[PDB]
Order: sequence, then structure tokens, then C-alpha cells
Amino acid sequence: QAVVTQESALTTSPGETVTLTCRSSTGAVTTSNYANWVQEKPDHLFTGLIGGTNKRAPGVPARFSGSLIGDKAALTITGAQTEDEAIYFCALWDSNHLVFGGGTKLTVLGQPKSSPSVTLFPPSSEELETNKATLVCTITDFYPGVVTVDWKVDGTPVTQGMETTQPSKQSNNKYMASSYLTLTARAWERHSSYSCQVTHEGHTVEKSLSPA
Amino acid sequence: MNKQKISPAEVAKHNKPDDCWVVINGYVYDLTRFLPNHPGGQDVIKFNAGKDVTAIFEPLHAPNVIDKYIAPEKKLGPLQGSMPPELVCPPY
Amino acid sequence: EVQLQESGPSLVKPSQTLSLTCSVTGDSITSGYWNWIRKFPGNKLEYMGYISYGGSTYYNPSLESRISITRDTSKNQYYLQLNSVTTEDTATYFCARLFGSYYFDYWGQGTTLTVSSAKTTPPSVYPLAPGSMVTLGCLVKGYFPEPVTVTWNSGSLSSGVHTFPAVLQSDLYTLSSSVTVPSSTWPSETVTCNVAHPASSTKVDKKIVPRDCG
Ligand code: HEM
Repeated sequence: QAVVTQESALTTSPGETVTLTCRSSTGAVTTSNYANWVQEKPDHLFTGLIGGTNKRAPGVPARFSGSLIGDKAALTITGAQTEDEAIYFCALWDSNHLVFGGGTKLTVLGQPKSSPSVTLFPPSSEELETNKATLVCTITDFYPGVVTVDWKVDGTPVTQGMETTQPSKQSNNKYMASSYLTLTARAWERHSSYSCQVTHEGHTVEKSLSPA
Repeated sequence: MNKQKISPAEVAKHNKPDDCWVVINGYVYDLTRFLPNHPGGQDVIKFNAGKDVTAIFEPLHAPNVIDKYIAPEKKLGPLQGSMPPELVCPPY
Repeated sequence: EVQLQESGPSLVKPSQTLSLTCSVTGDSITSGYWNWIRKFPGNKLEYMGYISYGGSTYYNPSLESRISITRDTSKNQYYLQLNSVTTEDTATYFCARLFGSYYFDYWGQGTTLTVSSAKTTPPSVYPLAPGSMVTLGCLVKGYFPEPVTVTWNSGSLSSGVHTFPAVLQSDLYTLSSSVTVPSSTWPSETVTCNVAHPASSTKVDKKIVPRDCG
């Protein structure tokens, strides 16, 4: 069963042309794959854009085109607009099965980039009375809305016990997220250093802490 | 299966109730023994036998019906170039 | 101008059989391919399968044993049935049409479906305190079902307040909220965190105090 692969994320600014591409794992995409493209905006909003490789759905702005670029299907946005900021899903008909990829997050710069505003809260002393502990790392005001978050206890990356939320859109069109670090009260006491590390646009912003 | 190019000349020739070929996308199909069993009725195929039916076929069928009904032996091979204008079906 | 509306439960326990409806107004379902799509919590879309305008079906080869798509032209609707439900089935379900072979025209709004054995549980609320501007937080941890309604100083303080999407820790929900105030304004003046969970019908409010030790 072919696996359909597409760009993590792509940033671009109004007016520019942007191309998003779509690769199948087993071979090169031809028109028999009937490549398909749909857009997802916040609030469960889905819009069909392209079908049969290069066929615009009705009601779709002409700035949207599909084509066969090298060995993959391609979605071309010629003269991108701020409202084109959303997640793009590719779908291919492979082996009589229709398959979505993991989608692309396309940022269409509507305001200057901004770096994240990270804040680490320790476990509250009341939560420790349950033999549980939860550090909370709040990430605000970042743009574009892509962010990888990491944790270190005593200078070592933490494998298990963490969950981060999906970047969500703020009222001012930047993005926010939270990361939780769950431990038992025993673990919390048995270690000394704690860190939440937010990588955005190249650099990493780190907020660090010790109990005292 | 890696199969031989077929020319438009040869396809156009296959266009009667009991010798029916069609071009969907750029590929060739012998729909002859399929006729009796076309849920869309025989006529539509007959009427268009020996033609490129891409523009009619594709919006009425999902891409995975061909392999449910049609034996692969009847997937004849890929078209050489393209069917002459007169023999390409357009949307109605 | 052409609407798809999904129907069904919002919650169903694992083991059970989920039943979803798609009501279609503005066009006859005897024309395109009519389908089901899922959107998991992690942003992954999954094509469920379809039924034709003639009643022909097709299902994702991972769902053949479970999924079952029916239709009734008279009421002009089709359906999705998915038994042996599991935690993994937690997602938002969409119906969309497919101009057979070409593009998706018409998607529904979707319905969220949650699979859980969890019994109704009030949140435990804990102040999140650090120790020019001071950033205070609130941890609403370990509740079911959603939602919670979170506020600061009874709504008095509504600038620079970020309430984040709840995640799922040990079959229960956890979410946290934060407000940002001047350093001059706290400890000095009281910042209380308000949490209403309509389901368990509780309502608590945590004052945020300077830190401990240790
Ligand atoms: C290539 C092999 C073909 C196969 C396997 C096939 C199979 C089918 C099937 C199963 C249906 C019913 C669709 C459903 O119930 O969802 C259908 C419908 C239809 N087909 Fe085909 N077909 C083929 C070729 C063609 C060709 C060449 C034409 C004419 C160009 C054609 C014209 C139609 C039409 C007009 C309908 C719809 C009739 C209606 O609305 O009731 N088909 N076909």
C-alpha cells in the first residue's frame, strides 16, 4: 500500500508563487493517479481544489493550478494571498485505494515573523500531594505556527511522559501551544534540572529550572 | 505489467457491437465481452466504440472500477500519442 | 447552495457500534460518489470509503472488516457504520462528494466523535505560579467529558489570556490557561482562576500564590 509524502511546512509571502509537491512511495506519479488536492482552514473547514491531476473544482480561484512536476503531482499557487494560509492535503489513487498524505502547512506571511514567548511553570505543591507532577510549558505569539518542543531532565532528553498540543491560531493571527511534562512526585524529587526547549525558525528558545 | 504501445490507427478500427475498444486516459480497452455486463448499459459503449471516452468516462467512474470489472488481459496497452480530434469524445 | 450535514453520537464506549448520518440537501445523491473521511486529533486525514450514485461500495482496506456504508435515496441520505470501536476511532467525521475521478465538491461541517470508557470526572485545579511582567497560569487536569469553561478574576481580567487546547493524559483530559499581568499588579492584587465543568457540575476557583520549597 503506497505511502503519499508531502512537505512538512512551507513559508511564503503575498504575491509570490508557491509550489507544493506530492510523492508516492512506490514510483512516479502519472495522470493515472488522479492526484487530488484539498484545503483545510481552522474550524474544520475543507475545500476541494484539484482533481484528475489538473482540474480546478468549481468556485476555486484561478491562482490554483495542478500539474505533473518530475515524479510527483504538484499544487501551484500563483500569487499567493494571506487567506491562502492553511493546511494542504494531497491524495493519490494508488492500487485502487485513495491515499492522503500527511498534508502541508503553508504559511503566507500576513505580518512579520515573531519568535515564541516560552514560560515554564513547576508542578504546584498541591499537585505533589497526589504523588504526581506536571511541568507546564506555555508557548505564545509565534509566527509562523510551526514549533518542535523538547524537554530535558538533568541534562538528558526525556523519551516518555510528555505531550504537546497542536499549534492553534491566536486572535492576533500568531500561534500558541502548550507542552506538558508528567512525572511521579518521586521522580520530581530525584532530579535537579528541568528544561523546555522551543525551536522556531532556526534558533531554540529555552526556559530552564531547578526546585528551590 | 510493462506492455506495448498501440497505435490510434489500430484502435479506430475496433468499433462495432462485437469488436469494441475504447481509450480512457491514454490507455486501450477491449470492452467487447464486458458489454453485456456494463451497469451503464451496452448502448453508451457501442455508441462510442473505437473512440477516446476520457471526458465522458472519468467524471462518471471513480478510478477503481476498471480493476473491479475488467480482466487485465483486456487492458490492451498504452495509446501511441493520441486519438484524432474527430475520434475524441468531449463533455456534452 | 448544496449542504452536507453529519449526524451521530458525540460519545460511544469502546466495543460499541457507531452510526453516522449524512443528510444532503440541494442535490440528489444519485449523482456523484458519496464518501466518509476522518480527521484524527493529530491532523491526519483518512479516507474511509464511498458509496456510488448506484449503491456500489468501496472501503479502505484497513476498515473492510468493520466499516459499512449504506444509503437510502428516499430521504436522500447515506450512512456510516463502524463497529468494534476503539480509542483509535476518536476523531472528527466528514462526508464529502467526489465528482467521480476528479475533485471534491461539497464537504460537510463534520462531527466530532469520542471513544471512551471514562466515567464523568470533575477537574482538579492547581495554580501555576513562577515564584517587568508576571505570567500566571492555571492547570485544569484530569476531567471528562469536555468542555471546561476557564476564566480569570471572573472575566474581570480578559487581556493577554491564553487558554490552550486540552490533551489526553491517562484516558482523562488536561488543559492549562494563562494570563499575563504587570509585575506591579501581583502579588500586590489577587489573581484567581475560575473553572466550571458543566458535566460533573462543579465550579472551583484557585488563587495564584507565590511559590514553595524544597
Ligand atoms: C472501462 C471499463 C468500464 C467499466 C468497468 C464500467 C463500469 C461501470 C459501472 C460499474 C457503472 C455503475 C457505476 C455505479 O453503480 O457506481 C458504470 C456507469 C456508467 N458508465 Fe461505465 N464502465 C466502463 C466503461 C464505460 C464507457 C466506455 C462508457 C461510455 C463512454 C461508460 C458509460 C457509463 C455511463 C454513461 C454510466 C452511468 C449510467 C447511469 O447514470 O445509470 N462506461 N460503468
